[PDB]
Amino acid sequence: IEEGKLVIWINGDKGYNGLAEVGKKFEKDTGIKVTVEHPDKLEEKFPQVAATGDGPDIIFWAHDRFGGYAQSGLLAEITPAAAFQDKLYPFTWDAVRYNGKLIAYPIAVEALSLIYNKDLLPNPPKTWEEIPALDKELKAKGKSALMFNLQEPYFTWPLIAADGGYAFKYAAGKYDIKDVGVDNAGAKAGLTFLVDLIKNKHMNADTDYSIAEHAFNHGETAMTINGPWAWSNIDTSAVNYGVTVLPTFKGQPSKPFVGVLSAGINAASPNKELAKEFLENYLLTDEGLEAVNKDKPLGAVALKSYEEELAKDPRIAATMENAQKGEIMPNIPQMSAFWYAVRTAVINAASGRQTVDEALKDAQTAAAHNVKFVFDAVTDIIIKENLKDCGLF
Amino acid sequence: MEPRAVADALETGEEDVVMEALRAYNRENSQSFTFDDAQQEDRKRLAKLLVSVLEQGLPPSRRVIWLQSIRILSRDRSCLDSFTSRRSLQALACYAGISASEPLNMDVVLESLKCLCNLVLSSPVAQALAAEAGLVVRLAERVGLCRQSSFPHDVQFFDLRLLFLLTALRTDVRQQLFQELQGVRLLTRALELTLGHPELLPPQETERAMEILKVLFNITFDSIKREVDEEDAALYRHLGTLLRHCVMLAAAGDRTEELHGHAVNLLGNLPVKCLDVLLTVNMDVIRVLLSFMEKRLHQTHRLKESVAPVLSVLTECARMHRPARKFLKAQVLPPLRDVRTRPEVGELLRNKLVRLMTHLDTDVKRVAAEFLFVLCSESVPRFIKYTGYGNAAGLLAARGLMA
Ligand SMILES: OC[C@H]1O[C@H](O[C@H]2[C@H](O)[C@@H](O)[C@@H](O)O[C@@H]2CO)[C@H](O)[C@@H](O)[C@@H]1O
Repeated sequence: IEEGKLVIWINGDKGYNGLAEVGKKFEKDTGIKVTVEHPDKLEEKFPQVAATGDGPDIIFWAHDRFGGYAQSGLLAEITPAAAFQDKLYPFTWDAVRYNGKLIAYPIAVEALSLIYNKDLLPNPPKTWEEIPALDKELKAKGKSALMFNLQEPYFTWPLIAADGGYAFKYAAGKYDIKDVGVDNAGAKAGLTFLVDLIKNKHMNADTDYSIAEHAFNHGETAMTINGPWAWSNIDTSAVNYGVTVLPTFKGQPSKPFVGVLSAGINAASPNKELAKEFLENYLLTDEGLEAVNKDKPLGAVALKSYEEELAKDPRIAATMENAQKGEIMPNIPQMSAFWYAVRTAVINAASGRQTVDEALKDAQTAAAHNVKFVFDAVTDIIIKENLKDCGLF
Repeated sequence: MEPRAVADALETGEEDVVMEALRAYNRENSQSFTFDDAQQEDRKRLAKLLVSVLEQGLPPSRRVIWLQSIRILSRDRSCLDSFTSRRSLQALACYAGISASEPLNMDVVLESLKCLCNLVLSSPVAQALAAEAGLVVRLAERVGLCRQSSFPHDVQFFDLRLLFLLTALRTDVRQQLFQELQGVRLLTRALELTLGHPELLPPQETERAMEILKVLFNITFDSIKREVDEEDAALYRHLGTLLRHCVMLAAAGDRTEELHGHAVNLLGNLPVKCLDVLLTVNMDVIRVLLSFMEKRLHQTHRLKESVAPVLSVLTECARMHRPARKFLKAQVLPPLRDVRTRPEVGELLRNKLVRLMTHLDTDVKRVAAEFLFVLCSESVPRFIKYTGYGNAAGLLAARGLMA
């Protein structure tokens, strides 16, 4: 890992080009080069390369993964002066608090919202139950009502948690490992409605992030569920869109998992002081955050002074309203195993491989024990191997 | 020819100078699969110029050359999203003759199928638009032409490859080929004609047969229910007979093992009752299946997918056919002389199969133990005698045979 440089990793759906602008300004004043990269499977790649002493100088991700990173000794302690800590909201400082120690700099609050096409759908629905009727009315013009990423549980979880589903119960001022609400009556009811949309052919089980984004941004589907990072591509497209509150399931609000984008410093980095100056004096300023927000919107930024310039944005207001009706993600190391189990459960329930009760039952056991059922059936291995044997021509 | 220069010719260039620019780029990069990140935006600009004319419609003069440039650029992840639009995928499907909506140039068809294979393989958006466009309908039909078709081997192979990619990646297309299009009957016919009873399968027929097997695996691995009718049973039995021929057949180019593996994997999806054709004493097929499995026991990282299908097939043959059960018992579990050496020690077949009974993978444990169990005629003390109690305990516990 090079010294005298700063290598930064941030997810590919974020403003990595905007972050490169902040690195240019950093090189202009100090003469230090800054490289921004967005590798695939970033949340898995960083543990494997940082545990060996490599990886980036600074790692960007939502706060939920940073506890497992800190528990493995992968993150260095950050030392923001009390004068700097007051420039950011305290609630975002909470999200990067692991064992009473600050492990990452918070950047911005994220939450899913209902994005809709004002031309195809001037009055967006307020409940999930009317979406089947709405998709019926929209199929008459070659369009559909709703499409969103069904390959990541983050996007399904708002419907799951609405009626009572939860991750780890917060009690006695702590998350307890063994209280998991993945297979209760509410999470079963939410996942069942999701599966019933797919059986009734209002949504396709194979829809991923890029398929959903492509459909909405080309005016094919009237609604999509996504976060602040997705507004730029909809701006660039010919779609006239609004960002509103998520629909209500069973008369209750959808509860999205609120994430706080955070920048962690690598323990193996020999530039822990340059990383501090870049994140405090360049990124977490009005100039640094605007450069990134101009690329892909961040949401409600942690820096007080610049959140004031964005708060009137009706899209930020809808992001916060959904954030208020949701739950701040835990950052316990068990979160990594929690997402792995719920990802398998959503896919299996949607694809019809398991029932709703089966998929959530297996996810509860794995999430309650911080274990990963790395199974894969024989027929699934054969297809994945036949696919892997196919190359380009 | 650099990407920026070739893109310049397409914009401000005469007909004869834009074709040479593409002609030279196709020569320099006909085998380019890695791309320099420096000229990334140059290639994306060139790719958007190629797609604009493709969406408008290419004149028949410059069609093979235009598609080859698109096929080369489709190998790059950065230029990928430029080619994955409805109009673009509709143009490629029309030029390939598989659009649902003019004579066909066989070179244009070949290049269009290759383009479609690249985009479908690489892009979920392309997979989604290909499902919407219903390409599988005309694809299966042309594949179903069989001896009625003078289509070249290349076109027939890339139809199957595109058929494999759609059915592997898209479950809606996979179910559409199985249910609406009756793909099992369609591909069983296509398999029957690709095989001809030659004692050696030529290289071309070997490629298409194995694609047919992999497509058949995609549409049968989780769609065939336990109880079928006699039409499906006669259909699956007939398909099983062709798989019996593959198991007994040799393939040119040292690909006989690759063909057998796909044949065995597809056998593992058929209804268990349809495996009787493997026997119609006469244990030539079982002997080949047994040594097929015996050679697969060396796989470590991919042991599961290598031995579970054939073991499951051997287990069902032994369970329903007494001469097969007894023949396999004589081959796998010969009568013991000295009962001192532990079953899980040694390099004999019985020793390799016993060690799998305590494998880490629960599928390998069940499949290996079930095999030796039925060879012991489901007798608990006979099962313990040959495999040892500690190794036998897993199966006996799962089946509630302790009491
Ligand atoms: O799907 C599970 C996934 O959810 C969250 O990931 C979000 C991320 O927070 C967003 O900023 C954006 O990148 O979308 C992601 C979902 O694809 C968790 O942060 C992540 O740990 C978890 O695996």
